[PDB]
Amino acid sequence: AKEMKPFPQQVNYAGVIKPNHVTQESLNASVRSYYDNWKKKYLKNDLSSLPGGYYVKGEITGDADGFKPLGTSEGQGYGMIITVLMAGYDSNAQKIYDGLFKTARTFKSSQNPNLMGWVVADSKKAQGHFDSATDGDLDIAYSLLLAHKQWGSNGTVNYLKEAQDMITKGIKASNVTNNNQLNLGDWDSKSSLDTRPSDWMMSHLRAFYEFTGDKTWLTVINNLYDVYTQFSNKYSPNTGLISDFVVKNPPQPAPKDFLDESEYTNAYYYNASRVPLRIVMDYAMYGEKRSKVISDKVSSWIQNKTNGNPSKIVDGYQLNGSNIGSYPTAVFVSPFIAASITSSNNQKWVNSGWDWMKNKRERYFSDSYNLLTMLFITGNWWKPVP
Repeated sequence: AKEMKPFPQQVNYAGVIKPNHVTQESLNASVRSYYDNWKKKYLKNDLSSLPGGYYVKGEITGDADGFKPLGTSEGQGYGMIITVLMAGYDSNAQKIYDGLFKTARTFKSSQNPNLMGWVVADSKKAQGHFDSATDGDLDIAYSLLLAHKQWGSNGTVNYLKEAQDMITKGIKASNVTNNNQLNLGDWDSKSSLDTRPSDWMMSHLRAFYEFTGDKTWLTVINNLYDVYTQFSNKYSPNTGLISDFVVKNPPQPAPKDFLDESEYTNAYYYNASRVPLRIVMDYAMYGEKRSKVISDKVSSWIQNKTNGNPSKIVDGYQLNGSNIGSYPTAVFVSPFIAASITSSNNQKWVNSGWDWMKNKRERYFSDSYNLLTMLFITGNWWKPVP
């Protein structure tokens, strides 16, 4: 109710193309439909330890210090952005969003209280028990800026103030490093050189700058672009890809089994699969030329690699382009499609990719990121401006 940016905003960002063999109404309809399916399967509000609290059902993870993980802050972030964007279509959007925010603040980090602990577990003891994960807080904080522009901050929750506190007292204080990179979480060092590229949400950082006036975010953006290029020119000169995790300076791929996540932490794997969308959005929304450069390189490589067939994309690649994965999943495919929207000569590829993703349902991770990608490439992810 009282949406100032009701769905569908269907914006047309300069220099970018959208799938064009279907109408905008068809694009919007595909998104509405995907959302209803996503919401029904993943949006939850059954926490005995937190009535009125919402979260996004993640995959059956391992033992989280004895607790049973139901979701993560990263899922919380995806859900919160999705929810605010669908406001206008989903009449219960603000109620759901405030419920997601309730969970995010109740399950605050055990280190920096202005951030969210990365695990959602149905227990009072788990509330304020876990430390943070940088990407979760980045999406959550960003969602608060969207909420502010969507409903204003005069109601029950002061979206803008909450955003500013989270951005400055949380993310900047604990995650922005001394050499202006982004560390892995509030448990990580202020001088840490360990970083996760999928955390380089350039377009999010632009908004942070615009809503706080803190130039710190601009210097972080510029440094990260420098780091990306320095990294790629040496380790991915023919693909433009980046690894799940990056370490040291000059930046280099993290070793295998980094943080015990997987043996491919040194390559373009599940964490990195999200990077193409995070980067391209900066060019689309703010016209950053460095974003278009990085996007076109990756886009052209993947197109040639699959001979223009998105169904040939696999879930994982070595930095030199050699296959690691074996099948097409949305978290990998969709971002590759989004990274292709800055060049009009990729229209057919964008059309084929859209057809592949629009109704692709599989699991929490791919589905959630696919919806975010779909929202963006259809012009329904508008940008918050003061």
